[PDB]
Amino acid sequence: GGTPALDRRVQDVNDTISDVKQKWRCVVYPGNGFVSASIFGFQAEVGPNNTRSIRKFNTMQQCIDFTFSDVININIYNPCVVPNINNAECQFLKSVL
Amino acid sequence: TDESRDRKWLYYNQDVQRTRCKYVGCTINVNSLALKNSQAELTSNCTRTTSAVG
Amino acid sequence: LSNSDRFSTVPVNRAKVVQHNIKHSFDLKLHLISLLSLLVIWILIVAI
Amino acid sequence: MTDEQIYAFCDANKDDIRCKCIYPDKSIVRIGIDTRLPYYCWYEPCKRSDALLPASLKKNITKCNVSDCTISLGNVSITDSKLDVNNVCDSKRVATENIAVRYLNQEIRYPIIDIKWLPIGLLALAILILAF
Amino acid sequence: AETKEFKTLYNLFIDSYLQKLAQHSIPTNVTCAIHIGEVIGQFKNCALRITNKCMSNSRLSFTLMVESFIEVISLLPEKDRRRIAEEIGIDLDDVPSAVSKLEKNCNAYAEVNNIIDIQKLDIGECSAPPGQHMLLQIVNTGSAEANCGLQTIVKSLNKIYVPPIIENRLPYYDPWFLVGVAIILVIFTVAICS
Amino acid sequence: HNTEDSKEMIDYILRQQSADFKQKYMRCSYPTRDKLEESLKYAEPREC
Repeated sequence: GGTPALDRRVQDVNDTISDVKQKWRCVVYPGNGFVSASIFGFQAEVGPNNTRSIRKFNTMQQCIDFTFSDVININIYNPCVVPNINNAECQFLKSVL
Repeated sequence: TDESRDRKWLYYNQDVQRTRCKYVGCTINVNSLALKNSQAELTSNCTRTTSAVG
Repeated sequence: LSNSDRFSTVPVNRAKVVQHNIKHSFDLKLHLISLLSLLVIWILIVAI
Repeated sequence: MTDEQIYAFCDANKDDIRCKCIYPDKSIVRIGIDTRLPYYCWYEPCKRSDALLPASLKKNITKCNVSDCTISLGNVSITDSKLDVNNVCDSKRVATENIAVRYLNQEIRYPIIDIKWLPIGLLALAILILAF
Repeated sequence: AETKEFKTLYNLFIDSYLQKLAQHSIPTNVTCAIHIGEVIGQFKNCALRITNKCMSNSRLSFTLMVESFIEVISLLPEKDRRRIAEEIGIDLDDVPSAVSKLEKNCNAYAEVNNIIDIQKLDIGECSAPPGQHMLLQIVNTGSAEANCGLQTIVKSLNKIYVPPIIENRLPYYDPWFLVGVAIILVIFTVAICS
Repeated sequence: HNTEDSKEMIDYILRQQSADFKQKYMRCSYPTRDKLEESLKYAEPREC
């Protein structure tokens, strides 16, 4: 009986996060393929002048690979905060979340 | 800043500052516990951590 | 984390723990006791 | 290492992943502020094991999403029972009816009569001379 | 004695509700407390479990409570599950994410804070199969109305009949009478043979 | 004493001090720009 055996030596990101909105969730972006998203925004990449530009994935496979690998998302782009534009990107992020 | 502690051991400035402080903690207090062939277990894991328990 | 050291990162085979607790434990010898009691009864009733 | 050494080292190398949430971009800080969630509670380099953090960052991360729930029992008296006060206020789920078995390193007592019986037992044998 | 918990309908409901609360746990600034003046337990295998959850969102609390209750009565017979449903005040055909009669009845505890104050508590008889214990829970939540729903559902599930384990072992008292009679009758048969 | 006049007198006395006294004993009351930025990065008072 009892609880199932656990291997803590392998780390799960979903174990620590208790809020569904904080977990990164790859979603379909009508503007360009697919892009990672969360309450903090979309995962971004370094620009030429240290700018924030959201990554674009042609297929769900690439989003699944990049989001859940061992790499760390240093760059975060939030359309509702960083530009403060509050354009359709902000509404899209709100609807996804 | 404990109720069990006697206030003669604190200065008056410490005594007046004892009741006006905020404790965002997670505590268990039992005044008395008489165990007769029992196995009590008072655990309080309270800040959000990994759900799975080894 | 006041009980962090009592939990093991590696999985625990609790079945093996119980098997070892039973292997290395006192053995009430009911078979030997019953055989000796039967022998005592037979000797005290029939042999004597 | 001390906090001043931490600051000097991280100013020497400001792009190192090891020190990225001690000196994060203003973008991350203001995203955290505008979400009502401090950045050091969710930003991945802070969660990193090898990341170096000063005293202030540590004592502010230690208050990340901490709840305030208390249990105040009185005079408890239980006999032949089990008391399980959980006071659990997080996503972690207590393992109910999880039998915690340890290694019973039992030490088997042996049927050795106190050897002070050795003289008296001899006396027992001696009384056969009464039957001769 | 480390014994297993004897699973029972209300215990399953409480544990499922607690798991759902934990998996939707959200930080809150409200103080939730349990204060019991006296706890008295004098019967064996009467396990006591004081779990202190509290979720400020009481609407989601009733949603999860109704969901857990529905999943619990998914194994009962149809007539019994339905009649217990109207007894509690929950309708299966209604979505759990809807206000039911039970929630409306228990909204009368919205003004009071989310504290559970018991002046004195005593655990009654707990008849359980050997190797298992009867476990009683005192669960707090982030609203007194969610608590209202909790105890009313717990009482309704307690209203069912579960066959009890009957103890056939006789009370034990030191039997010197038997050995005395044996010695006397041994003397009697010695005299008879002689 | 914990009155208004007592607090004003305390502030007056502590602000009529020399540079050496403020540098040696009153570093908490006069934080540097770096500490001000660090406190702006946080939400609790700097003194915490």
